[PDB]
Amino acid sequence: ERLDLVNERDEVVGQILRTDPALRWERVRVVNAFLRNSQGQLWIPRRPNALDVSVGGAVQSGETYEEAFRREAREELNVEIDALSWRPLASFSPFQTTLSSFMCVYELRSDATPIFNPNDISGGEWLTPEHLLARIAAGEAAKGDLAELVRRCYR
Repeated sequence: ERLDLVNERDEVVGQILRTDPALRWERVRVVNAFLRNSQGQLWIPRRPNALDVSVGGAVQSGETYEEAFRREAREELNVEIDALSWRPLASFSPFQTTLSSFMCVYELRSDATPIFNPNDISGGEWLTPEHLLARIAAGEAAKGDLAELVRRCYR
């Protein structure tokens, strides 16, 4: 429930409670990841009726980006990142883009559909970035940074 506070250089300068009313997302770190198969499709869950990244969540105080990634992947998708191929896709700053927080975006490789945790995900589907962006453009519900992450990370 506690998060690290970071400056413009993504350097830790303090801590804050996740539920603190003074919380500012541009002052904290999150992780986001996309699961992509050999068909070039991304597994997009519905989180729960809005489209979202395959795996995503805030980095806990004292935690590194990779550790947060491993944690969210297992709690949301029941996936062990160490059991699959993955890599840092990109890193972004909230002041250099229109993304909400400082973040590291990863890409997980797998052709298997995840045995996701139903508590936060109602279902998911393999979608091409083109079709996904089209739905967002149409007005279908989606996390605020999903479209930008897809565009910045994939062409």
